Amino acid sequence: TLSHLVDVVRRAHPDVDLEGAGVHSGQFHDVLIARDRVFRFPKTAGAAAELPGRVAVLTAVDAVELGVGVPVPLSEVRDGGPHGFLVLSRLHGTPLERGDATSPEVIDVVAAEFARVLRAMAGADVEKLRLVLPVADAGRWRGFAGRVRATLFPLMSEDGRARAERELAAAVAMDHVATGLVHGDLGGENVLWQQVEELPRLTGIVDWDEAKVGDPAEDLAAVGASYGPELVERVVALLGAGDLWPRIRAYQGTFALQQALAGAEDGDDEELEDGLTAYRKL
Amino acid sequence: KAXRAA
Repeated sequence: TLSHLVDVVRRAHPDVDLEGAGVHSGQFHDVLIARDRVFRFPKTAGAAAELPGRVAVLTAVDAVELGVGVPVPLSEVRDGGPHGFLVLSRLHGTPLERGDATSPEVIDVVAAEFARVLRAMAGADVEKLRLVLPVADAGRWRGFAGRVRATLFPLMSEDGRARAERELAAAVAMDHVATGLVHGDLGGENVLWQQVEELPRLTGIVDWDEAKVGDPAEDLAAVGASYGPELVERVVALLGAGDLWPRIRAYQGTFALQQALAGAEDGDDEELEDGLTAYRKL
Repeated sequence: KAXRAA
């Protein structure tokens, strides 16, 4: 009832222009994206706990001091609207197009921007983080394999299932690592850049929903999926993370299956179809 | 969504 929500925002934030404002909507919550501010409004009394959740994650991440922006609660959580609301900062900047990230005159700068964030994430106080964030579970990939075999294997060719079993197996084989902050979805769309005196600067990281105490290889895998091995090799060279390659490849070989399984679970037909194209001939 | 993970 976006009319109500808009009135809730006008009343609580008079100077917010909702003319030409984003709307993300869901079964879960509505989000009004204004110029400098995001308003999140849960739809259920149970979804309401997401608001202190988001505050606690973003506060914990901000306390690590990554040297780049993350969304900041601009308000306390409020018990106005139907089930509460939270006002977060909007970060400025644009994902780096893959062609731009990799030009010879910027690729070293892009590599160090990723490295300095990933290094601050790897040096987080994990004893503090583990009180707030999810912690990588040793069972995670066994369970994911189980759901992939139940939901997706029937839609695959026999070659699909053989390929998927080897990809699931490389993830199930990994020993449990929980040694720093992990974003969990560190693809290009969640990383925001600005041209700062004619060179890229990494100014913001958004979408901390998958954030955890975990394996730094999982964020390097996502950087590689967005930007290719030329970039991730340079990032890994700078971090001295050459040991992580087997883990990096095991995360990356699960990405199409993660997308397929989420397409099935979320009811996004295009995500399901797109994640499965390697696993069948039709 | 999406191939990164989403």
